[PDB]
Amino acid sequence: ACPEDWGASSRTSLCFKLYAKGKHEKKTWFESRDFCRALGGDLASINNKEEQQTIWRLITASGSYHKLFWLGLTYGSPSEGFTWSDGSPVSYENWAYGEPNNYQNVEYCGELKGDPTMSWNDINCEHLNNWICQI
Ligand SMILES: OC[C@H]1O[C@H](O)[C@@H](O)[C@@H](O)[C@@H]1O
Ligand SMILES: [Ca+2]
Repeated sequence: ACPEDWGASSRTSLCFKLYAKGKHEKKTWFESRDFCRALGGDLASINNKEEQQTIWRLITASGSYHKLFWLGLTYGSPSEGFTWSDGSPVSYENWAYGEPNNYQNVEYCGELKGDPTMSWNDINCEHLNNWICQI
């Protein structure tokens, strides 16, 4: 069962929470990771298409679209490439077309574009974004 406001009560329920913030309260990737970890969780990993649908439905209920959210995507070693901060394997992927492109060699964190495509992009880790936690 999920904590109240994070999802449903069944044993198979997965728990996510959107953090949409104004520009003075958006966070870098590391700040967002630390925020979710302080609650006992982490930035959201999206391990399969079922979790993608869960998050998309939360976005539809939010009223807003087109917002950029940090996910738990962070580059590891050159041989690893992208990893999830929660340690789970990056098996499922939904990178946007041409991504990750490491544009200008300075993009080591991953963001979700909260549109129907639900696509991922690598971007500068020091950008201030909204974020999604999991527990
Ligand atoms: O702003 C940086 C951002 O610009 C464009 O959208 C693309 O090149 C992306 O791959 C890149 O991450
Ligand atoms: Ca990119």
